[PDB]
Amino acid sequence: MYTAEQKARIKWACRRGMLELDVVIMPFFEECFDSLTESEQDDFVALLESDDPDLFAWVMGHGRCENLGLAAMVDKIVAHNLSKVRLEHHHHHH
Repeated sequence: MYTAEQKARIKWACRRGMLELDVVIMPFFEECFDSLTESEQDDFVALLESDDPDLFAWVMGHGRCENLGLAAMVDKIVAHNLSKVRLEHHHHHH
């Protein structure tokens, strides 16, 4: 299940012009990988070759994602972020 080779593809893809996305993927994958199955990971890696405009809006709480396969892993990401927000809040907006 999965390869370090595949992980390298992720490393190149998370690198956007905004650090917020890269920082919630690079070390988060280390943790979330334990909770992510190949089926989830496939759809995740499929996304990584593009950007996440609508998905970014899910993080801001105003997005649209019809394929809940994508939204599923986003929800799993958000759940981890929520504890940061409740702890010492966040920096981006509010």
